[PDB]
Amino acid sequence: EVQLQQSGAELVKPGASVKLSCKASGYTFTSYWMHWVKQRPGRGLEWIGRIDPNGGGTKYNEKFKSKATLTVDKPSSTAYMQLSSLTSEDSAVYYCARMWYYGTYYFDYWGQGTTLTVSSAA
Amino acid sequence: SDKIIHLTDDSFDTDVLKADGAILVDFWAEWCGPIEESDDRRYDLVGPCKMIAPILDEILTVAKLNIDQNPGTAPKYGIRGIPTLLLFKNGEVAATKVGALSKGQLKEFLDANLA
Amino acid sequence: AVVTQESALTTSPGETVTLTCRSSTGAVTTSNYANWVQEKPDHLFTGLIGGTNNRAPGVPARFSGSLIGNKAALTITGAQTEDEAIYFCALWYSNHLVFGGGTKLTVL
Repeated sequence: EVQLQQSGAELVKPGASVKLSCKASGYTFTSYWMHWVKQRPGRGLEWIGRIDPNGGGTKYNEKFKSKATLTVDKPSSTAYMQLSSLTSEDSAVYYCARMWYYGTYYFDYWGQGTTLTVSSAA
Repeated sequence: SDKIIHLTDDSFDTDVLKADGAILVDFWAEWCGPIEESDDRRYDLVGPCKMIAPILDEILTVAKLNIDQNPGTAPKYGIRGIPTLLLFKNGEVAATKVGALSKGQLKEFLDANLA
Repeated sequence: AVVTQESALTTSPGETVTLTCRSSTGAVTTSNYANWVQEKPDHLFTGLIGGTNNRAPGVPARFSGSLIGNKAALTITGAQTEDEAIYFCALWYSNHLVFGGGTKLTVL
């Protein structure tokens, strides 16, 4: 029943910004953390940050502190992540994972991902 | 173990609130970890249970509550999940610490708050 | 820090394989809270282990977490054909997560 569905395949210009969503359903949104990961071909995975939807507390990777901005919306249960000053390096499938933090730290439910392509208008 | 002060709902203003300097509150319930709202998703298996409190106390005072036998205390402070370490400084709250941690990390949290 | 894993291992149905997860800083401890994500074909991610040994709800019991020497591990006792997937790990340092390169497990 627990499901994480993110926005569709985007196409954005370099220098602009983009907001990727992550609808959470089948559970209480404010009872679980919500990470964000970056998957590029031949690079594996890369942690961007996490967010506690209760209070809006955030922690970031040092590489992604000026890049990402994690926020939440409790009514719609939608987690967010705003990538700013987009480059060709930001072209990646971004997922949103769920984490149980109570007593221990483990992942469980992941999303299908959202293919972002930073292409310039010729 | 002998430094642990078991509390009640009405005995919260006497024990922890009015005190000398620093006072902590380990919100355990023997389901070490598990959440509140939907008491449907919880876990008794896990083994990170941290009884480390009988050790860092020996290294201020720390109290101890159980929300299955005291469902009046936790709702007042908006404790949406356990174990939450609420720090009572001068009958108020300085900082909170959610999601269990080792002895080296519980020192990191305290030592950035007492002195 | 740089988390390291094996590039690719090979096993068969019924066999017992063991993956590892080294850390460059030193040894992997209980403080690192070793995680283990699984990536089945067509980008199907799901968390198996976390906090060195604690499984997620619904995860098969054969996936067990331990600490063999100076690295975290993931032992699959009785490997199934569906287990054919890339097993990443993830260690915590100062409240920041570091993923590894991943281990392409191939089941014959």
